[PDB]
Amino acid sequence: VRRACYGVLRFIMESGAKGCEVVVSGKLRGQRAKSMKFVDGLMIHSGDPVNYYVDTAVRHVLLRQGVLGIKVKIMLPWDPSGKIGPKKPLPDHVSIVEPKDEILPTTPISEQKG
Amino acid sequence: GRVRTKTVKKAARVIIEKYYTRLGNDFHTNKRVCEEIAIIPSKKLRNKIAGYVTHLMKRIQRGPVRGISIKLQEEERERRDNYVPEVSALDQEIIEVDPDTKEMLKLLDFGSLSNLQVTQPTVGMNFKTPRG
Amino acid sequence: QPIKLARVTKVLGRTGSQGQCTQVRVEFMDDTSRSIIRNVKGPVREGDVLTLLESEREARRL
Amino acid sequence: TPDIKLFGKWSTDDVQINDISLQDYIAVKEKYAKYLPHSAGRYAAKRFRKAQCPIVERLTNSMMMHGRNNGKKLMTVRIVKHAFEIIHLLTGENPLQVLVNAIINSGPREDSTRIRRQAVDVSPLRRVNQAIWLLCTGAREAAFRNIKTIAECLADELINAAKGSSNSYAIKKKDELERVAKSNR
RNA sequence: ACGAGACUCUGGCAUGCUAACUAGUUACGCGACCCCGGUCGGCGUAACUUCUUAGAGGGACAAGUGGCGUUCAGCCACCCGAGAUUGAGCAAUAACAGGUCUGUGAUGCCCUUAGAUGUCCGGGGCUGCACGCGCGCUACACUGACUGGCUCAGCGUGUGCCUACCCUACGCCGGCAGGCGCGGGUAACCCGUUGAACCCCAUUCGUGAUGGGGAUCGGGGAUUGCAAUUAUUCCCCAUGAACGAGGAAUUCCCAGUAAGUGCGGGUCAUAAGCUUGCGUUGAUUAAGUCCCUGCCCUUUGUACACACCGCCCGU
RNA sequence: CACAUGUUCC
Repeated sequence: VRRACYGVLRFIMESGAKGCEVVVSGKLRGQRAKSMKFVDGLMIHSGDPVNYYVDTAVRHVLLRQGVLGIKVKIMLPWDPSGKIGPKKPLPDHVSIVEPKDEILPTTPISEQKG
Repeated sequence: GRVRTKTVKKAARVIIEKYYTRLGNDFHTNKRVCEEIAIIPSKKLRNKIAGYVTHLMKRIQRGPVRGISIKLQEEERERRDNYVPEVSALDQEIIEVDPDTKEMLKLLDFGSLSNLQVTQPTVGMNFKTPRG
Repeated sequence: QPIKLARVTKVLGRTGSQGQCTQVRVEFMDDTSRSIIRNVKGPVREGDVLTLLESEREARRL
Repeated sequence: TPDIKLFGKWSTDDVQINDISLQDYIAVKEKYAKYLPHSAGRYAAKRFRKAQCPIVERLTNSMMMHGRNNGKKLMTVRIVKHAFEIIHLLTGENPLQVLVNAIINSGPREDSTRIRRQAVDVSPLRRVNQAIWLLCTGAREAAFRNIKTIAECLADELINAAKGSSNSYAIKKKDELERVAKSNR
């Protein structure tokens, strides 16, 4: 249960994820029910962006001793094209363009042509 | 309760440290500037970011600000920090010398000088603070 | 014992156990020189006069 | 008439405000004139937006009491408008002047409070709050289970309050509260 | 790095933009009626987007001034202004033996599995009543009850793949519940211009357990269903009880807010005192404090750690 | 001015 949970945590970083919250609930090693929690990277919880930045999937696995819960939560990366993730930028990120390298004039000159 | 956070303030300094000439003083002026020189996602933030810029402009015209990298003030600070007066703070004709530090030079090499006149000793040792 | 016109001229702070009283530096329209401190109930404004049924009771500064 | 106002048929002018302690908290003349004792509202939002309200509208704002009659300003104005003539047909003078001596004479000066009680002075706005209140619940029992209607009891008390004749509820509760404060003063 | 913020939907202002024979207006032209004018959801027409509706945008930022503040973060005040805090949603780290195996073809494990704790059919019970408790409703009257008149809304839903079961106008019959015949609505169309109450005006009662109250209970009549007796509901008549402002105690709340007043949704064959929303009437009070109740930082004390609901001493 | 006590398999 430890080895396999990294097997999906690394599979997205080779695929280019922004962050993930994987939590394996249910009983592990005994009668008591516990919860695994391997969080990493950027991952938000609040706001309207949770609908289109994070895709949530929850599943159950059938075994002989109990039913374990898995929440495979991934935070989608951003792309202005919109083919890997949402088109809309973050609500807090401020994309400021750099100033263009213009050299200030000291001489009054004309460029009439035609 | 209207206190701005980092994204209102860390961004507004990037508006100033890179675009100083492209702004003015009025809010709606550089509100209409900051929409094209910065991709702000929302409208309410667009009024938020520029609102701190005009308030800091009310400071830059009035004095120097710490977290600001403006090309025109530092060159003004440059010319006062490469400053050299035509006379030095060392080229003095009357070098008043204490009677005891007169004695230290007589044993050294430069003992007899020209522009060094000697003062009078202070009477009575009274130099430290009364305790209490 | 006189009814006196005591003009509230500035507020100090809210007092009492539940914060139901406020203490004011009150001044007298009847003579400008003497002025005392005295608790007031209800919402207080600036520059209003009060009606003291007694004039010799002074409140302590918290 | 764009120059003067008539409160139904009652004149705006000739109401001298006796007490100088409350005249900054009685909005009744030349800046505060309305034909009705009814506006859209809006007076009860700010801290001191209660100071410039017309006093006759304030009493109707305090009359709609005890459940069933809350949210029924349409009829309490029908009570005081009837009650204003009752004052006039007993006095002959301005009935609104009787209200001026009513709120002046029914506001307690000193008031004990939980501090052991310390008797302390009150605000003029607190004083106009209580003076308008103690009569407003006093007539609330005078018409309660009685042939005397609510229009008369509203008119009967401030008549008995403008002279301080001590047969109204508001006068009795003012001097007892000034005296039980005088105990721990 | 998360949470807070930002963000979303809604609320308010833009006679500017885009257009509406299933939205409205403005005219013009008749019809009707009164003395050219007046009125009409009577009837057509071309111009319009004011109202209709919703699309884009635009609008508020502590922006401007004045105090105050390191003159920084900011706060108080004014003016211009439709706004100088609309409301909710979302909402972390860690945690509880919180609850649900009665939501499941989500399930480990256990009991049962034909004379079945599986399944269906009949009927009963879950409504049962010495008693205590919780959320409620209508009341205790004259600011009222009762009877005429007048007049105002805003949220929704409606013909079901099964499904055989809809929302309803109109025309009659009957005091009513209700019933019969036609027509339209799969809906901005028909219902519906949703003629709501409260209300307002004017009677009548007159401090009386009274014309306040409608509990109990008898008699008759209709709907739904195969079936209503333990009265499914519903109307009519008669019965008219407790209750006279609620002790000790305690709940909720600060702006269209409390409360009053109704209207839709859900459950629904029959069906709202509940609940979820809507509009309508419209405040008193307050712009404060840690007193209480708790809560968050910092120091400090700790013999506590299932953690003060702890621990522990002597007879 | 008064305000004592504790039930604990987990």
